[PDB]
Amino acid sequence: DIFTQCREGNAVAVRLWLDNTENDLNQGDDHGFSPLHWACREGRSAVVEMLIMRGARINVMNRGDDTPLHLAASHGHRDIVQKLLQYKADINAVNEHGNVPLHYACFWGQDQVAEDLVANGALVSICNKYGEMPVDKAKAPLRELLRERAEKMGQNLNRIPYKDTFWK
Amino acid sequence: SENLYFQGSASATCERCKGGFAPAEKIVNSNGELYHEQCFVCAQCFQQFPEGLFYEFEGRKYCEHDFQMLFA
Ligand SMILES: [Zn+2]
Ligand SMILES: [Zn+2]
Repeated sequence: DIFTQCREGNAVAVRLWLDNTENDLNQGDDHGFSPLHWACREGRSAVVEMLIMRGARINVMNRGDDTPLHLAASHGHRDIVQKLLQYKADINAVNEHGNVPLHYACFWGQDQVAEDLVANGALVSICNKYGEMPVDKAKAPLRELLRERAEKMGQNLNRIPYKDTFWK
Repeated sequence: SENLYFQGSASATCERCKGGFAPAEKIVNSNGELYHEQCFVCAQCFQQFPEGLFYEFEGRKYCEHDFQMLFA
């Protein structure tokens, strides 16, 4: 199906599927992963660009409320992260755990993605639902570097406890 | 899995993050793989596995809740 073709990066098959406008390019699979989520997760750059340029919604969420930008960051796909940001992805989008894309880039040591996220304004001090800030998921060298870079970019380093509309 | 207090080889590395251990450090041994306490956690929520139970998907480990939400 379309989801497998996006995971595998079968660009011709994806293009032919998108040509049929009766197909819904935003529709998620059984766990809410859209074509764009899979292409971003698996680093399929050509398919990501095609989906975005043909109109795919950038901030779609899967069953765990991850966006394509969470998945690209978690799996270290630097070019895809930059493409998503260029096309207005919410850089501080939160999933069901209150995690932002920077949490995953930090946790997985995706250093260049984490640095690019902070260069584009990603907040370093926003706790998830369990009180953990993104940069505190990083190993020390990266953790220290990202706080310094954020300070130099005019962020405030005060810890921000989690809040959302339904929290209290 | 079991908690250990490290006094092993200088070559020893965490299965998740590939960093080394300090003498006396509380670590986890799961099936012969060694982890920092902060690394033997679910890849999605970063929290400890309830009762030590995890589920693998493509080389990462998940708690039951996140595994069922995303991959089951
Ligand atoms: Zn580790
Ligand atoms: Zn979890």
